[PDB]
Amino acid sequence: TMQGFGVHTSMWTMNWDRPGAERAVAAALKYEVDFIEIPMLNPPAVDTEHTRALLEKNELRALCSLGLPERAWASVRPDAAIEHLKVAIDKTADLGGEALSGVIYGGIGERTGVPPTEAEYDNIARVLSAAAKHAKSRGIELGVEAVNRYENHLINTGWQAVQMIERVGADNIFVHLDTYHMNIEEKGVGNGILDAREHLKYIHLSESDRGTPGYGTCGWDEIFSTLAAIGFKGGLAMESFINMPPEVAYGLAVWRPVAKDEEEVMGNGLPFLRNKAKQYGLI
Amino acid sequence: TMQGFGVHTSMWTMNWDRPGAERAVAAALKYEVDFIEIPMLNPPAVDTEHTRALLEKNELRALCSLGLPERAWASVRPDAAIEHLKVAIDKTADLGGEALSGVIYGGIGERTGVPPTEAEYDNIARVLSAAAKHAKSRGIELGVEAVNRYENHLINTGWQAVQMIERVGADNIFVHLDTYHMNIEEKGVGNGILDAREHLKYIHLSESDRGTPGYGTCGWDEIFSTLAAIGFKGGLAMESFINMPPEVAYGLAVWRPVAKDEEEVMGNGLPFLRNKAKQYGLI
Amino acid sequence: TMQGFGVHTSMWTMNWDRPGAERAVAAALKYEVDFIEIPMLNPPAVDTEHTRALLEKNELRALCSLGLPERAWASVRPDAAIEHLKVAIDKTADLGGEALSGVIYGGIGERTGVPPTEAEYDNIARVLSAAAKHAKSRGIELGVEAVNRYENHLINTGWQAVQMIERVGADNIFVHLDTYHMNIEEKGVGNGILDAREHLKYIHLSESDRGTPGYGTCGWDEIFSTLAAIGFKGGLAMESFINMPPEVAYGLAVWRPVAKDEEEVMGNGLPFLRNKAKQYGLI
Amino acid sequence: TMQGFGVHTSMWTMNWDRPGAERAVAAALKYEVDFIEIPMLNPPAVDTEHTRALLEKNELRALCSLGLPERAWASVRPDAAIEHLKVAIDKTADLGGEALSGVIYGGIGERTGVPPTEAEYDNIARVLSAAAKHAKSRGIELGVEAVNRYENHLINTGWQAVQMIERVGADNIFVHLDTYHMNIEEKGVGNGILDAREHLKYIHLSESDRGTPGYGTCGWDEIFSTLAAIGFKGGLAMESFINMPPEVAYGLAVWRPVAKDEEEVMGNGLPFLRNKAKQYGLI
Ligand SMILES: O=C(CO)[C@H](O)[C@H](O)[C@H](O)CO
Ligand SMILES: O=C(CO)[C@H](O)[C@H](O)[C@H](O)CO
Ligand SMILES: [Mg+2]
Ligand SMILES: [Mg+2]
Ligand SMILES: [Mg+2]
Ligand SMILES: [Mg+2]
Repeated sequence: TMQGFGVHTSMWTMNWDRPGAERAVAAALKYEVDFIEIPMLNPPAVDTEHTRALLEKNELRALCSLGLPERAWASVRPDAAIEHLKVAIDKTADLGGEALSGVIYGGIGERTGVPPTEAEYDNIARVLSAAAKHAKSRGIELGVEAVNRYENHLINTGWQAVQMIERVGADNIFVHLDTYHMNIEEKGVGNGILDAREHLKYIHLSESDRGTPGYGTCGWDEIFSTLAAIGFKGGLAMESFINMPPEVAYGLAVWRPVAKDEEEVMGNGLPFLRNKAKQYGLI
Repeated sequence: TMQGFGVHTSMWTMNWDRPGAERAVAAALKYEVDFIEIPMLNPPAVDTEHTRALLEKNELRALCSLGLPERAWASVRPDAAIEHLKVAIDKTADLGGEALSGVIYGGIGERTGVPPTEAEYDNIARVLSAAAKHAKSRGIELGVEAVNRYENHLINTGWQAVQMIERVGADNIFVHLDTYHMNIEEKGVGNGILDAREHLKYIHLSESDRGTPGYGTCGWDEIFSTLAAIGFKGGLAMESFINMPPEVAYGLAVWRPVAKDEEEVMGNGLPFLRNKAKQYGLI
Repeated sequence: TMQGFGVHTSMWTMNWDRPGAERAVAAALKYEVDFIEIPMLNPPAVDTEHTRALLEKNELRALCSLGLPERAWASVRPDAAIEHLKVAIDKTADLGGEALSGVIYGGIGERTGVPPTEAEYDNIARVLSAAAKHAKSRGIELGVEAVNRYENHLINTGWQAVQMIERVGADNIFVHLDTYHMNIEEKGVGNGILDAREHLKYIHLSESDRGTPGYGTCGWDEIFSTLAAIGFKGGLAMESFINMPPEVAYGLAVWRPVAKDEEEVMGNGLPFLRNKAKQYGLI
Repeated sequence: TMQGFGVHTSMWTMNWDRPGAERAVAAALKYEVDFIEIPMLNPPAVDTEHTRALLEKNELRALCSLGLPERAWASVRPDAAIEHLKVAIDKTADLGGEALSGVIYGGIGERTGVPPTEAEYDNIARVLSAAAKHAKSRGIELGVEAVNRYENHLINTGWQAVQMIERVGADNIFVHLDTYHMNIEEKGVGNGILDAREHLKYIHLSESDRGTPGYGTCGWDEIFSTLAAIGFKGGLAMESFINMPPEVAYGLAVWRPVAKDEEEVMGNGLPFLRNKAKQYGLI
């Protein structure tokens, strides 16, 4: 269960190869965060012992996220999804990760053009029940990230994520919210946190255009006040798509730069988020 | 403990005489609220039995509020303050009221020009302990309303109000917040609710200029999200100074109309507030 | 140039057929709006005389909007695009419409998977000049609506829209903003309006989740203040997808109801927006 | 008229005596601001030659503000008001200041207990006309600052400020707004800027609780969007009562620290404000 402030490492590498891991860890120490979120584009390619040693040497904690590739979208190909998640779960555990979170129930770009069906949710629930048991056997948790309607048609709101978690009824699955998605989906941004309050262990603090937090349209005071009010003691992870490699940015509809450079995003956005966290007593 | 929506009868009556009481109860039923807040400007003159019958006949609940007159400000004249609050407490209880709230620790217009001192707080503590015991004997609670720096120099934030309630140590004093005062005093409006969460039983939903809720500078979404997040189950009371008699309006620095008339304030503000209450699941 | 308050007819109908036209117009009368916005998604299916007659009979102005079907995306099939727009232009004029607006430059759901090319914008420019010439021949104007990154990759912000319009050189193309889209795309929502200032004649007052204005995450005070500040005088139109036009469903990604029903949205959203327009003095 | 960013010197000193002036000007230099606002509350006590040399040495511009002492309130004692303003104006000019601004029309803490009257405003107009003449003779301008109802009963909104400027008919009096006061007085904070637009040349970017800008309740996005929309090119000045000049302490009502210290307000507030100025393109 994460604690404090962290950063999504896409700001310094989307590929967790050896130089990428080193560059992300160095950045994390520079900005003095408590944890990093490691994206696993290609789980088999990850050097678990290098990463584990980096994290322990520099007293850094970690979790991992992914989205399922189309060959393994849980809604329609659940056995492939179980297989893909078991690999990702095992890499996460081996490198010292405490959790695998993100769109672990489908992939960026699912859309049937109609509302989500019961059969789609049944497959997801089966995929998630299997994956959670494999996660508990390796001592880690699983996260369900609500994402906006355009990225996935199945889980877009805090309350939909909670409804999936109750179906499965596994102890070790938590909700993962993202203010960039909440800014589109939640009927008042605080409502996402409210609906998910019993299961919220992680939140992406991302600006409305994936740019510099504080300089967009997210209602930060509402967000931080509501987190304080529910007693949120999970992970506060900054996410910006700045200096994300172009072929992974184009995939999530980044057609133009989200901010000038890392030095605007991290120099303005991290102090802003940490000050707000202090202001509302989360620290 | 109060529950649901209510209205400060300021809008129809600042003198709770017999026809004022009738008019205010009539308005309450027209807007179909759950309770009214009766300002007790002159407690001795209140006809308790008349009001009690009005409330019971019409299945309305009620509480009362005041501020201490200068001859009885608790910080400097605790014995007079005690005498004044006993009369108010007894009139509140006799008319069927469930609490006496407001600036019961001081007066509107108190200012020494320097920070509140420990001797002032000792006097207030002694007054409040005596007042709360007298209220327990009559079966009612007392509320300590945080008001802004210009109205009183002693209790301006939820955290100061909580500190006083812990000093006194009495079970039947709760915190009373006001969004108009909070908009000035709280370092992030939701922090006043957070700080007072253990003790908060009543809140005035008043716009930043005492006009029409929804049409000023208050952070309504943060306020309602935070109230829902702490699980607030007490009273939601609209306060606007529209149609307040002139001499009372001047006492509170109303130098110009806050709003066009009651049509705007209750016709626009009450639906806005009840819609927000519904939006964030307080209903 | 449209003036006052209007509604996009998805409030009341999926399709602009004869029974849909009859019901939408009757509903617009009931709420005393000044204009309706008619989706022009199947031009050869619209009974223009039946619509024109209803407009005159009921003292109702109108304009039309569309997105281009993939067979005529200007980005890539410019010649098809020009010819589709000439037809839509002609039918807009025939029924009494005063402009054709929206995503007239491409698809709702158009995505190459990479950033837009100057060749794509070269084709759009050609399409738009040709179209604006034909619109001039029928006495109507064209509007270019900026939409978010997931619905189109070419024109996402007021500033992009303005650059396109300045390239084309037509006197009769205006910018059309939508608060739902700016909520995602603009770095501070008022920046969309500021950048579009010289050309902004139409805006969709659409909530962040396409639901009821005032009950999402859009920054309405900033929006209305900035519109007042720039002297906005064009049209103010609600857009809530209670009913979803079939040809654009896939791209609009409404997978679940945006609000309880049509009466919630007009009953709560329209007073809220009229009240904000009066609050900020909008012409 | 001023340009760029400045600070009210109460950030760094209580009194504009000689060691205060040295401390304030040295602090200003570390933050690289363009100007400082010097209180002019005991005009005979200001060493103008020492201040001027400090300002020119360190390439800092300056203006002054004050509130009138009760012996010289223009409402009631216009002849004394004129004589006090003539001396304040001369000292402002002698030290290199470019305007005298603030509550030049009355007192910080002035209240009759009743609403303002024509006789009061007629006296203010007579005083300001004489003052503006004397200001023109020394080559500086005068500002009228709207302050909230508790600090003064005469000029509380931008529209009231403008009305006084037009009642006086001078050509060298501007309007001075303050977000801390607008947060209470304006019916939507942008409305204060809108109403004052033709005359607005100076604004106090002060947080709702006089603390750190960005960490209170002011609607900064609406403020900066609206300032950009009207083409604001005047001074942008912080005002945080880290130190309280004793002559106005009673009226300003700072009873508890507004923030931890000058390092917090300037280290977090100034970058927030600069970044917002950049975001909305005032630069
Ligand atoms: O906001 C919109 C959806 O992106 C646009 O208004 C559409 O262009 C419109 O519905 C077409 O009728
Ligand atoms: O905001 C203010 C009053 O509350 C003004 O800035 C004062 O005029 C200033 O503090 C006087 O130096
Ligand atoms: Mg995320
Ligand atoms: Mg109150
Ligand atoms: Mg639209
Ligand atoms: Mg000021």
